[PDB]
Amino acid sequence: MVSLAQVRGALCGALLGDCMGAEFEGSDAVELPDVLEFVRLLEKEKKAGTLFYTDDTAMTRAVIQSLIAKPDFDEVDMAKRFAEEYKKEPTRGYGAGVVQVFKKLLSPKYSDVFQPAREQFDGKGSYGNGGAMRVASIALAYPNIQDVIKFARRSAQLTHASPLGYNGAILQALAVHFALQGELKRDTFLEQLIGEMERIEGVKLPFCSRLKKIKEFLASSNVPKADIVDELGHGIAALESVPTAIYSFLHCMESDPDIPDLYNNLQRTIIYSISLGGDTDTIATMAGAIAGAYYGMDQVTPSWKRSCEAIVETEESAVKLYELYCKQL
Ligand SMILES: [Mg+2]
Repeated sequence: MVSLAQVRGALCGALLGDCMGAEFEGSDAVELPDVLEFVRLLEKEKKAGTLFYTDDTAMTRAVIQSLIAKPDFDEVDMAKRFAEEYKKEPTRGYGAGVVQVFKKLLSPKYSDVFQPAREQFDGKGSYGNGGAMRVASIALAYPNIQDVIKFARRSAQLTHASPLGYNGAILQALAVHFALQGELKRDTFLEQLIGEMERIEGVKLPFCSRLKKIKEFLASSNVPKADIVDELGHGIAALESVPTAIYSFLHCMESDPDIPDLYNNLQRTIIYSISLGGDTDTIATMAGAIAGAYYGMDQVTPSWKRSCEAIVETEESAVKLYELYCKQL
């Protein structure tokens, strides 16, 4: 049985990843000393809540409020919350055309809540990671894997209608789902994900191909960050960020010689994620969600979490998601 510590851990890990990754976003190369300096300063900062969250958390909050209000999953409700959240705080960091989806949802001219997303990228749909960045809560609320898959997909399709976008969301949700189930071995976890993605996807199995590359990298020694960036990616594309977040989580189950030992696994996961550069708040928010689900609140340290905008509201929302989970059993 999943614990409240795991549900809260996952949401706080997501929040930490967003808030701490945000300042580094877009850096083609990050200097790890800069990340470690930032962490040391953060820990000494007298004022609380100085790190603002981005679109990743804004949309996460909307997902959660929808699930709490409509526990059987209501995509119409969820789309409305996405669009209303954007309208309230439009400058949180939305990109890759996604605001056109919200503007169409807000207009009276669209009645099918999936149609705006289908029109993106000249009718091909978005393959960005915005579906995946906000999906962890689906795995926290719904214990049944079939529900996780179908609701991860539908929640993602509200904005991301390309199979790369929505299958990236499914993969992220599945990573959280399997991380909740207890102590894991890396290869077994990867086979769990590969087995599901083979069926879901089946160039033909792009996520499966990246997961197999992860397995190869974990079996290798001394893997430079540059090889991870080159082969898995650090981009806004779901295919170039969801596997990278999974790799970051699995890598950080063990010590990293470049990250001081005083950091716990979850802290290491966030630091390592950010150190890969690129889309740092989304890769760290996704890796942090998985790590939080796995290690729980015990590794969410006071000095880190107090730095984040909306930490109190996040911790409270976990209790309501946990209640949903319990009702599902
Ligand atoms: Mg963001």
